[PDB]
Amino acid sequence: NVFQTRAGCLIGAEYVNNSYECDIPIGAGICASYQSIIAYTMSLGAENSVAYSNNSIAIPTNFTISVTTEI
Amino acid sequence: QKLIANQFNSAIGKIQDSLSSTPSALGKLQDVVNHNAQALNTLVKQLSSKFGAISSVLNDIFSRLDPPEAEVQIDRLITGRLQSLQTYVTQQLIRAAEIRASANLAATKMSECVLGQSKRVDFCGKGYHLMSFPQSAPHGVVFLHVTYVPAQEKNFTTAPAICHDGKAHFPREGVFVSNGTHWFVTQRNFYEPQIITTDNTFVSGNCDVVIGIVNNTVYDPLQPELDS
Amino acid sequence: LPVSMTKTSVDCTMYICGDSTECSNLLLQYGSFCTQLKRALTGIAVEQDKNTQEVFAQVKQIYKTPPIKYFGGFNFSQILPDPSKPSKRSPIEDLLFNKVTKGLTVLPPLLTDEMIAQYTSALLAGTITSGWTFGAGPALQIPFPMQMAYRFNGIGVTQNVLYENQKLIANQFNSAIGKIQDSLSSTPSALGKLQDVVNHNAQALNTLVKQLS
Amino acid sequence: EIRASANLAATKMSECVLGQSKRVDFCGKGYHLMSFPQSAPHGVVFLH
Ligand SMILES: *[C@@H]1O[C@H](CO)[C@@H](O[C@@H]2O[C@H](CO)[C@@H](O)[C@H](O)[C@H]2NC(C)=O)[C@H](O)[C@H]1NC(C)=O
Ligand SMILES: *[C@@H]1O[C@H](CO)[C@@H](O[C@@H]2O[C@H](CO)[C@@H](O)[C@H](O)[C@H]2NC(C)=O)[C@H](O)[C@H]1NC(C)=O
Ligand SMILES: *[C@@H]1O[C@H](CO)[C@@H](O[C@@H]2O[C@H](CO)[C@@H](O)[C@H](O)[C@H]2NC(C)=O)[C@H](O)[C@H]1NC(C)=O
Ligand SMILES: *[C@@H]1O[C@H](CO)[C@@H](O[C@@H]2O[C@H](CO)[C@@H](O)[C@H](O)[C@H]2NC(C)=O)[C@H](O)[C@H]1NC(C)=O
Ligand SMILES: *[C@@H]1O[C@H](CO)[C@@H](O[C@@H]2O[C@H](CO)[C@@H](O)[C@H](O)[C@H]2NC(C)=O)[C@H](O)[C@H]1NC(C)=O
Ligand SMILES: *[C@@H]1O[C@H](CO)[C@@H](O)[C@H](O)[C@H]1NC(C)=O
Repeated sequence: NVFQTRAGCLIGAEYVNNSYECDIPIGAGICASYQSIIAYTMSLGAENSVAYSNNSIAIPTNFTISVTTEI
Repeated sequence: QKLIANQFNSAIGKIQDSLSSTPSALGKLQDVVNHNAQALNTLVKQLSSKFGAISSVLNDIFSRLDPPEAEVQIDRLITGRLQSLQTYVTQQLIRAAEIRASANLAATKMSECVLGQSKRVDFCGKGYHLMSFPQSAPHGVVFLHVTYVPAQEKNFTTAPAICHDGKAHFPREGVFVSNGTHWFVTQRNFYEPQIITTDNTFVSGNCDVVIGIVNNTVYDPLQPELDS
Repeated sequence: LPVSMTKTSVDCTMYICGDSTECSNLLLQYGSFCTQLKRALTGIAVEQDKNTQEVFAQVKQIYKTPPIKYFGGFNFSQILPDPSKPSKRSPIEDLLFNKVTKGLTVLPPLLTDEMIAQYTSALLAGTITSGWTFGAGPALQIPFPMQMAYRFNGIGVTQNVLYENQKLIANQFNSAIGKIQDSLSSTPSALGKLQDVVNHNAQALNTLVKQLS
Repeated sequence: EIRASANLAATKMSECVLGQSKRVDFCGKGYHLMSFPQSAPHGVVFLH
C-alpha cells in the first residue's frame, strides 16, 4: 500500500482508478478521502459537450426563481 | 404571477431548511470568532515560558535574588514578553486589514445588489439577478440573492435576416426562429413566437451582402386596413 | 494578473537548532513560537490554494469544442488547445510558460498546470459555442456571428453594421491576434507583473538562509 | 496583496469573460466586446 506522488511518498492508502471530487487535499492533483482510506486524482467536473452549429439556436421555454445565500 | 410567487415561497422555505440542517454553511463567521479566541489563548500561554531565565515568576526572582542580577533576569523576561505582545499586535493588525477589505466588499454588495439591480455577472448571485435581501448575523451579514435562471431549452433554426422584395429585414429586439416550416421572431431569453411584421423588424440595405439570409414574406398590418 | 505565489513551509526546530539535541531542549521552553509560525504558513498555503480554485474553478461543467472549428471566418487556432502537443496547451500559453523562469520546503500546488489548462479550455469552449448563457444556467448554443451581433447591440450599434462587414471584422480580428502573439514573443518585460513575484519570493528565502551565517 | 489581486482577477473573469461589461476601462481600453482567458506561471492573462 505504497504510492508515489509528486509531493512525496504516501503510505496507508490505496490508489483508486476511479475519480471523485476533492475531500482532503494532498497535492499535485491527488486528494485523499475515507469511504478504508483511498487516494485518487480529483475530478474537475462532469463533461458536457454542447452541439454547436452555424444555423441552430436554443431558446429557453421556462424559468426558475432561485434563492442563494452569501455570508 | 401565481407560479412565480409559489416558486419564490418554495425557494425561501428550502433556504430555511438548508440553513437549519447544515452547520458548516456558517463557517466563515465562526472562523473569525475562533481566530480571536485562539490568539488570546496563545498570549496567555506565553506567560508560562521561562525565556531563558531561572524562573518564570517575577515574585520568585525578586524574593530569591538581590537586584544586581535579578535585574538581568527580569530584563530577559520583560524583553521576551514584549516580543510576544508585539507579535500579537502585528497579527491583529493584519487580520483587521483583511476584515476591513471584507467589510468594504460587503458594503459594496449592500449598496448595489440591495437598493438596486446589478447587471454585473455573478456579483449578486448565480444567474440573472433580480433582487436581494440582507440579514444580520454575529459579526457578519448574510445576503439572500433572488435570481432568475432559464430552463427547458428547445432547439430552433435561425437566420440572421429575412430577404423580402429585395430588402433585408433585421429583428429590432429579438431573434428569428423557425419551428420547421414557418418563421417567427421571439425575444432572446424566452420563447414567445410573433408574426414577422414591419413594426418589430427594420429594413437595412438589400439581401445580397448578408451571409445566411433566407427567403420569407413579411406581413404588413397597414395593407388589410387599406384594403377596406 | 498574478493569482498565487509559491507555497512554503518551515520546520522551526530544525532550522533554528539543526542537529543539536541540547539546542532543542533549550528551545522547547521559549514557548509556542514555532507553532505560531507553522500555523501562519499553513494558513498562507491553504489561502493560495483557495485563491487558485476560486479564480479558475467557476464552471461545474467541462465543455468540449466541436471537431469542426469553423466560426464564420474567425480563427481561434491561436488560443484553442493544440492536440498535437502532449501538454495540451495553446500556442499563447505555451509562449507564456516559456517566457517565465535546510528546514525550508516548497509545497507543490494542489491544481497542476494541466488542470488549469483544462479549466481554461472549458471556459473558452463555453464562451465560444454558447455565448455567455453558460455562466447563468444551462449552456445555450448559438452561431458565433449572431453572438457578435448581440455584443454590438450591447454597445449601441445595430446588427446590420456587423452582418454587412463580417469578413472585414474577421480579418481584423485574426490580424490583431497574430500581432498579439508576435508582441508577446518580442517583448521580454511584458510579463514582469508575474516575474517579479518569483523574483521576490525566492530571494526572500535566500536572505533567511543568510541569517544562519 | 496577492489575495487582493486574485480577487480582482476573479472579478474580471466573472464579468469580462462570462458576460459583457459596460464599465469603462474595466475590460480593456475602448468599448468592450468580449475576452479570453489564458493560464500563465502563477497567474492569468486576459485577452480583451
Ligand atoms: C414551467 O415550470 C413550472 C414548474 O417548474 C410548471 O408548473 C408545473 O406544472 C405541472 C403540470 O401542469 C404541475 O404539476 C406542477 O405543480 C407545476 N409546478 C408548480 C410549482 O406549480 C409549468 O407547467 C412549466 N411551464 C410549461 C409551459 O411547461
Ligand atoms: C438539439 O439538437 C442536438 C442534436 O440534434 C441535440 O444534441 C444531442 O443531445 C442528445 C441528448 O443526450 C445526445 O445524446 C446527442 O449525442 C446530442 N447530439 C450531438 C450531435 O451532440 C440537443 O440535445 C438538442 N437540444 C435539446 C434541447 O434537446
Ligand atoms: C409551426 O407553427 C405553425 C404556427 O402555429 C404551425 O402551423 C399551424 O399548425 C396547427 C397545428 O396543425 C394548425 O392547426 C394551424 O392551422 C397551422 N397554421 C398555419 C398558418 O399553418 C405549424 O404546424 C408548426 N410546425 C409544425 C412542424 O408543427
Ligand atoms: C430567394 O429568392 C430569390 C429571388 O426571389 C432567389 O434568387 C433567384 O435564384 C434563382 C436560383 O438560383 C435564380 O435562377 C434567379 O435568377 C434568382 N433571382 C434573383 C432576382 O436573384 C434566391 O435564390 C432565393 N433564395 C434561395 C436560398 O433559393
Ligand atoms: C488560422 O490560423 C492558422 C495560424 O494562425 C493558419 O494556419 C496556417 O496555415 C498556413 C497555410 O495552411 C501555414 O503556412 C501556416 O504555417 C499555418 N500557421 C501555423 C501557426 O501553423 C490557418 O490556415 C488559419 N485558418 C484556419 C481555417 O485554420
Ligand atoms: C455551416 O456548417 C456546416 C456543417 O456544420 C458546414 O458544412 C458549412 O460549411 C458551414 N457553413 C459555413 C459558411 O461555414
